[PDB]
Amino acid sequence: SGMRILIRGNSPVFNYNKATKRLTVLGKDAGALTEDPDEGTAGVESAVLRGFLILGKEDKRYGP
Amino acid sequence: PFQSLVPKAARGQYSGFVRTLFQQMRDVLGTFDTVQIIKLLPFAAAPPKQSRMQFSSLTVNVRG
Repeated sequence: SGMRILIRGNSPVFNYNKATKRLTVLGKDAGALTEDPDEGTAGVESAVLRGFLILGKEDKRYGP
Repeated sequence: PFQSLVPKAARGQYSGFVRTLFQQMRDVLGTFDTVQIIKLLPFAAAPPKQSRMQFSSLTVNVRG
């Protein structure tokens, strides 16, 4: 069966729980993750698109 | 009415790009394209801004 890993989000093959900060792979447990001091805080995500930066949430001003 | 469709956050940046481009037609002769002018004219009506961005396509909002 061909399962999928979503580039942005959580998938059954890979689910990250922020609350407990734990990684679950195919139901089983993988471990816990700390936070890098360099971890970005502005919300800008760069590794979700080939040549684009996700600058934030929906902005209806820019259009549909 | 046309400017009601164009996205709010891009009416200026679009308009300037058209206006500047329209100026390029008045400077150099032989570039007076009727179809291009008619196509791009409605985007001019706005408080134009300035940006180096060279648009390829201008967005419009139609039924969301």
